[PDB]
Amino acid sequence: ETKCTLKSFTVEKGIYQTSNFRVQPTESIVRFPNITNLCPFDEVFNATRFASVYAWNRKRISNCVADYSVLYNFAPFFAFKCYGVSPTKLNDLCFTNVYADSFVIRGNEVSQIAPGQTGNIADYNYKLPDDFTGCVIAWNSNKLDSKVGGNYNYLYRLFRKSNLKPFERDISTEIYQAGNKPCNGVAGFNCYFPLRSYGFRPTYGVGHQPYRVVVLSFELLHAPATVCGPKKSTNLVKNKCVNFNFNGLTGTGVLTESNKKFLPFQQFGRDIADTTDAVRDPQTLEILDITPCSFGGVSVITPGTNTSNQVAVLYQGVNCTEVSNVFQTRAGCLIGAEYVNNSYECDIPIGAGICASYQTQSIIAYTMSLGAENSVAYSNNSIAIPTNFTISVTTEILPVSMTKTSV
Amino acid sequence: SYTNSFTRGVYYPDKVFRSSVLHSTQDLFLPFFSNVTWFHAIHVDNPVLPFNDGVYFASTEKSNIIRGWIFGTTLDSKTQSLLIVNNATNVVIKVCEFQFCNDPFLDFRVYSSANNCTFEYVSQPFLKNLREFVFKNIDGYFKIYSKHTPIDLPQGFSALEPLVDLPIGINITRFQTLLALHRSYLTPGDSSSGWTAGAAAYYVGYLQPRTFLLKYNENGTITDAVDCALDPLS
Amino acid sequence: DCTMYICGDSTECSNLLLQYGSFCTQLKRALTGIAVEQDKNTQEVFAQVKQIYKTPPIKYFGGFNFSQILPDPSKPSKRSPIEDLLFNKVTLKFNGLTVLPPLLTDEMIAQYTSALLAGTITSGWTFGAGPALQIPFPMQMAYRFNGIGVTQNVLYENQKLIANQFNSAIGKIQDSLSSTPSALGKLQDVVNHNAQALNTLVKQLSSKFGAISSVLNDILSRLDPPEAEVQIDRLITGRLQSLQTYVTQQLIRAAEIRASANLAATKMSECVLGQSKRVDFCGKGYHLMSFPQSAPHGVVFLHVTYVPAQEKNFTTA
Amino acid sequence: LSRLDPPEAEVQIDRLITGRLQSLQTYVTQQLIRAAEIRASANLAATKMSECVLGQSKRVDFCGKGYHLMSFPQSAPHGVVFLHVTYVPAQEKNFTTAPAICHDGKAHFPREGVFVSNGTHWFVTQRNFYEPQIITTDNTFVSGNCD
Amino acid sequence: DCTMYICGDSTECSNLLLQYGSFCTQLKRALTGIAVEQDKNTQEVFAQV
Ligand SMILES: *[C@@H]1O[C@H](CO)[C@@H](O)[C@H](O)[C@H]1NC(C)=O
Ligand SMILES: *[C@@H]1O[C@H](CO)[C@@H](O)[C@H](O)[C@H]1NC(C)=O
Ligand SMILES: *[C@@H]1O[C@H](CO)[C@@H](O)[C@H](O)[C@H]1NC(C)=O
Ligand SMILES: *[C@@H]1O[C@H](CO)[C@@H](O)[C@H](O)[C@H]1NC(C)=O
Ligand SMILES: *[C@@H]1O[C@H](CO)[C@@H](O)[C@H](O)[C@H]1NC(C)=O
Ligand SMILES: *[C@@H]1O[C@H](CO)[C@@H](O)[C@H](O)[C@H]1NC(C)=O
Ligand SMILES: *[C@@H]1O[C@H](CO)[C@@H](O)[C@H](O)[C@H]1NC(C)=O
Ligand SMILES: *[C@@H]1O[C@H](CO)[C@@H](O)[C@H](O)[C@H]1NC(C)=O
Ligand SMILES: *[C@@H]1O[C@H](CO)[C@@H](O)[C@H](O)[C@H]1NC(C)=O
Ligand SMILES: *[C@@H]1O[C@H](CO)[C@@H](O)[C@H](O)[C@H]1NC(C)=O
Ligand SMILES: *[C@@H]1O[C@H](CO)[C@@H](O)[C@H](O)[C@H]1NC(C)=O
Repeated sequence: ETKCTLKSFTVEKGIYQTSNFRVQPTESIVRFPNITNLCPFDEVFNATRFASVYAWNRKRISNCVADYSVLYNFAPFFAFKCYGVSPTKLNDLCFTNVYADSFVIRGNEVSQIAPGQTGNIADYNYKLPDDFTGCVIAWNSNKLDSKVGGNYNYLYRLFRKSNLKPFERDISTEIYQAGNKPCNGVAGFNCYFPLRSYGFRPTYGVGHQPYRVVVLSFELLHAPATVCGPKKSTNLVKNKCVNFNFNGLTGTGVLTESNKKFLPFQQFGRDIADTTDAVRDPQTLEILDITPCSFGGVSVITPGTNTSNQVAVLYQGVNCTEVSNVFQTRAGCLIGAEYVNNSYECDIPIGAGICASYQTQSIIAYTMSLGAENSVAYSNNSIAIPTNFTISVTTEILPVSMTKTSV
Repeated sequence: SYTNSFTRGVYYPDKVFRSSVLHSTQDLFLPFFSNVTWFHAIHVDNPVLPFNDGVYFASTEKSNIIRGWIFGTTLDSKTQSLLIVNNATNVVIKVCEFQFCNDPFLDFRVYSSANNCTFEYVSQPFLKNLREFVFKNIDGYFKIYSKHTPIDLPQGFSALEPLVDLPIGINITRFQTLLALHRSYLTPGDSSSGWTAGAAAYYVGYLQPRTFLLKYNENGTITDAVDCALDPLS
Repeated sequence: DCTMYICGDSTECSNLLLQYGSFCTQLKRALTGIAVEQDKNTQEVFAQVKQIYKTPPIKYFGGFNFSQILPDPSKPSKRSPIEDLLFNKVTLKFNGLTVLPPLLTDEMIAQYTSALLAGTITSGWTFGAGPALQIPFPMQMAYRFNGIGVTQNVLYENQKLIANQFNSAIGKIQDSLSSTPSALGKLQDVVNHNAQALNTLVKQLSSKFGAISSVLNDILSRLDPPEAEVQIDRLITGRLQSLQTYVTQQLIRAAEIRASANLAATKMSECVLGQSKRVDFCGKGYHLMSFPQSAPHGVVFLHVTYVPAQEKNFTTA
Repeated sequence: LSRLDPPEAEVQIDRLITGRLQSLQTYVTQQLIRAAEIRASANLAATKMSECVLGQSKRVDFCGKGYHLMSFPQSAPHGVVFLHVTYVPAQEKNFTTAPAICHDGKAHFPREGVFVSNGTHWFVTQRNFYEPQIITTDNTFVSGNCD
Repeated sequence: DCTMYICGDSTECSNLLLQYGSFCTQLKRALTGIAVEQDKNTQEVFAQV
C-alpha cells in the first residue's frame, strides 16, 4: 500500500500516510414516529347498509395515516383492479385526499365500474374518469343484502337525457320525457319513471345478486400531503456506530444516551459547527448523543526495502481499544513495534515525543533523547581556561535561484 | 394609545436544539423598541386590524375574560375565516364560510346567521398574568407561539414556544378580540356593550423580516437576542 | 481528507472524484509538507545546544536571583514560574479534519530551555561555541560590561546595587506581564487564525453550491442516477474550490510562521548564546544577556538592558 | 468536436476550460509562494555571503557554529555552499580565578584577560588561550582600594 | 464589497450569494487584516524614537 501511494518500488526510510481507517456500520435503524389515525377504512368496507348506485355514498379521507393493508380481511375480491397504480405500491405514495365512493350493483354490472367501459350503470348513475388513478374493489353481498320477499330498497337510474360526467351525481326523480308529448308528472306512454328498483332475492344466481363495490380515488393536488402510509423498525442500538434515520434526520454514528435535556417542541440538536450532536427518539422520550466511532489515519513507518521489509502501522488520533505489539501513545497508537525503555537518538518521528528505528531485528519505539547529560561545577573561585585550538570546517548549503518556467 | 415593546417579541425560529451557542437567522420577528398599539381603553370599535406579517398579541387579562380570536380574509359571505374559540376545558379551531358582524361576542354561541364551517382541528385547551402570543402564516401553516409568564411588558426576557401547528393557506388580513362579560347583548350591529369587568387590553404589533442573533444556553432556552438593523452596536 | 471532506460516505462520489485529477494527492502532499516544516521550526531555535546542562544545587550565583526563570522541582511539570504564568494565558476529526500533535511536547521544550538557561548562566557564551567552561556569574557580568565599553570596575564595586536592580526588574516583569492581558497577542493571533480557518471549512459544507441540497444522502435519494451527477459534479467542484483556497492560505501562513521562526532562531543564537553589538536586535538599549522561556506556541526572550541615567553637563575638548 | 454538435459541445467546452483554468490558477499561486520562499532564501544567502565571505562577523551562529574566522563560497547548479572556518577551544583546564588584586592598599584590575592561579601563584592571561604572564603594571590598572 | 462587486443592485442576485456562505466574510476579514498590517509596518521603522 505504501508503494501504491508513493507510486514507486524502492521506498525509503520514514513514515508515510497511505489511507484512512473507517469503521463500517453493521446494522441500520429507522425509528420514525408511533402509528396513529388509521384512516376510517373499516367503516366504509364494514358498514351496516350501503347506498344506491345513483346515490353512491362518498367519504373524504384526509389528515390520517392510510394503512391500505387492512383491505385483506375482506374475502377474495372479484376485482381489486388498481388502475394507474400497483396493488403493492399504494401503501407508500403520500396523497392529499383519498375519496371513497361505495355503492351496490348487480353482479353483471360490476365490470362497468372502470374507465372507458359503458353500459347502463356508468352512463347515468356513476361514471369514472378516463384517467382515473385509483383502485376499484368489488365483493358479493348476498347473505347481507338479500331478502326472501325482495329487497326493493336499492334503486338505480335506467333513463336519462345524456350521460353523466366524471364523478357526477343525479338524485332527481322527474319523469323521463321520452317523446314529444310533454309529461305532466304522470307515468305512461313515452313518460316512464327513471329510477327502478332491484329485486334482490336469495334465489338469484351469481350475476344478479347484490355486489358491493367501492372505489378509492387518490388526489395529488399541489396542496401538502396529509394522508401518508405507515413506516417503522425497532433498534436503539448503543456503543456501536450504525445508520440512523430518526424522523428524517439521517446519519451514521454511535447512538448513546445522554443528559442534554431538550425543550418539548424540538426534535434534534446541533453543535457550534452546525453538525448534529443529539436527537429525540421518536418513541421513548430520551435524548441520545450522536458521536462518530473510530476514525483516523493509518501511517506505515517503513525502514525502507534497502534494510528489510518489516513495517509497522500507526493509527493517528484514535484510541485502538477497538479495531504485533499494541501500544498506545499520545499521538495515536502503533502496532508492530515494541516500546523500549532506553532513550536513543530520534530517527523516524511519530508524534508527542515518540520515535521509531531499527535496532538490529524489529521496529522499536522509544522516547527521543534531547541530548547527553553534563553538569558543570559552578564555583565563585573556579574557572575553565582552554589550552588547545581546533580549526574546523562547517558546510552550509543554501538555495539561490529556481527553474524559470513558462506556460 | 401607543407604547413601546422594549425587549419582547422573540420566539424559536426552528425546531432545532443548541447548547450555549449563538444562532443568527433572518426570520419574521418583532422589532425591538418598536411602537405597538396599546388598545386598553377600547371597550367594544375599529376592528380593522391587518395581518400582513402577523400579529404580536400581548395581554394581562385577569381570568378568562377573553373568549378567543378570529382570523379571516374579509369577513364576507363564503370567505374562509378561522375562529379559535377557547372554552374552559377545550378549544375549538374551525374555519367557516360566513359573513361575520362587527364585534361577534361570546357569553352568542352562534356568531353569524348563516354559519358554514368545514375543518376539524381539536387540540389542548389554551385558555402578573402575562399571556404572550405571536401569530403568523407561512408555508400554508397558520403558526402560533404561546407563552404564559407572570409580569404591562416588563424588561425581562422570555421566549415564545411553538405549541400548535395547523395547515391552512388563505389571505389572512383580519384580526379582532372576543371579550366576555355579564350583560348579554344579542344585537350584532350595536357596538356598545361596556360592562364593569377587569382590565382588558389587546396588544397589536406587526412583525417585520429582520435578522436576529439568539443565544442558546446549556438547556436550550433563548435567554438573549440582538437585532441587526437598529442600533449600530447591535 | 480529500475523499471524506468532499464526498461523505458515498462510493459513487468517490468514483466521480478520481476523474477530477490528482488534486487529492497534491492537497494532502502540500499539507504534510507544511506539517514537516512546522516540525523543523521548533528545532532550529530550541535544539541549538547538543548536551543538556543542569543548574548546580547551591542557589548562590553571586547575589542575583534566578528563581523565576529556573525550573521549579515542586510542580511535577518542570517549568519556571514565568513559564507557568505564560502557559496559563494561551487559550487553545470533524468531517475529515484532524489536528496532528507536535513531536516535541511542552516538556522537552522546557528541558531545552532549562539547559540553555543553565548554559548561559553558568558557562556564559562558551556553551554555544564549543566546550562549556565554568565561570563565576559576576565575572561573566564583568565580561559583558567590558564588551560594550563600560569598565569592569563599576560592576566589581557596585555589585550589590546591580544585583538589587536585576532582582527588582525580574520581580516586576511578572507584574508587567500580568497587567496587560494582550501581551501574548502574537501567540494568540496565530491560534485564533488557525481555529477560524479550521472552522470555516465545516460552515461552508452546509452551502448547496448550486444544488438543491447539501448532503449527498438526500441528492442520492430524491433524484435519479444521471440527473444527480451534474449536481454531484457541482458539489464536488464547490467543495474542492473551498479546499484549494484553504490550502493556499495555509501555505501562506506556514511561510509566515517559517520566517518568524527563522528570525526567532537568529535572535536566540545572537542574544541568548552570546552578546551582540546590534542596537535593537536583543532589546532596546545596550544588550547584556538574554534568557529564553518556552510557550505553547512560541518563545519569550527576556533581554537584560543596561541604560545610562542621571546624566550631567560637562565641558569637552 | 467530432461526436457532439456545435451548441451541445459548448457547455462541455466551457466546463473543460473552467477545469483547466482552475488547475492553472492554483499552479500559478503555488509558483508565486515558492518564488517568494526562494527569494527570502536568496536574500538570506546573500546576507550570509556579504557578512561571512566578504569579511569577518561577530555573530554567533551566522557564519558557522563557534568562532567564525573566514568563509569560502562554492557554486552549485541551484545554490551556494559556504565553507566556514571555525576556531574552537579545546583541552580546557581548571584554574582559580579572582576579580582583582589588593596590593599597596590599592585594588588593581587586569587590563585584558583574568587573574589565573594554579596554587600559591598568580598570573594574567587572555580569555581564549592559556598564556601565563607575570602580573605587571602594563597589563593591570588601579581603580581604588580593596574595600 | 462582495455584494456590490458580484451582485450589483440586484436583491435576487444577493439572495443567491448568501447561499455560498462565509466566502465573503473570510475575504473582507483578510483584506482588512492586510490593511491593519500595512498600518503597523509604518510604525516599526519610523516610530522607533
Ligand atoms: C409507542 O408505543 C409503545 C407501545 O405501546 C409505547 O410503549 C410507547 O410509549 C409509545 N410511544 C409514544 C410516542 O408514546
Ligand atoms: C541502500 O544501501 C546502499 C549501500 O549501503 C546505499 O549505497 C544506498 O544509498 C541505499 N539506498 C537507499 C534508498 O537507502
Ligand atoms: C484509551 O482508552 C482507555 C480506556 O478508556 C484509557 O484508559 C486511555 O487513557 C485512552 N487513551 C487515550 C489517551 O486515548
Ligand atoms: C518501561 O516503563 C514502563 C513505565 O514505567 C513500564 O510499565 C514497563 O514495564 C517498562 N518496560 C521495560 C521493558 O522496562
Ligand atoms: C563563595 O561564596 C560562598 C557563599 O557565600 C562563600 O562562603 C565563599 O567564601 C565564596 N568564595 C569566594 C570568595 O570565592
Ligand atoms: C409612537 O408613534 C406616535 C405616532 O405614530 C408618536 O406620537 C409616539 O411618540 C411614538 N412613540 C414612541 C416613543 O415610539
Ligand atoms: C365548556 O365549558 C363549560 C363550563 O365549564 C363546560 O361545562 C363544558 O363541558 C365545556 N365544553 C367543552 C367543549 O369543553
Ligand atoms: C528570589 O525570588 C523569590 C521569589 O520571588 C523570593 O521568594 C526570594 O526571597 C528571592 N531571593 C533573593 C535572594 O532575592
Ligand atoms: C544642561 O544645560 C542646558 C542649558 O542650560 C539645560 O537645558 C540642560 O537641562 C542641562 N542638563 C543637565 C543634565 O543638567
Ligand atoms: C574540574 O574539576 C571538577 C570537579 O572535580 C571536574 O568535574 C571537572 O571535570 C574538572 N575539569 C577539568 C577540565 O579538569
Ligand atoms: C604554576 O605554573 C607556574 C608557571 O609554570 C609555575 O611557576 C608554578 O610553580 C606552578 N605552580 C605549582 C604549585 O605548580
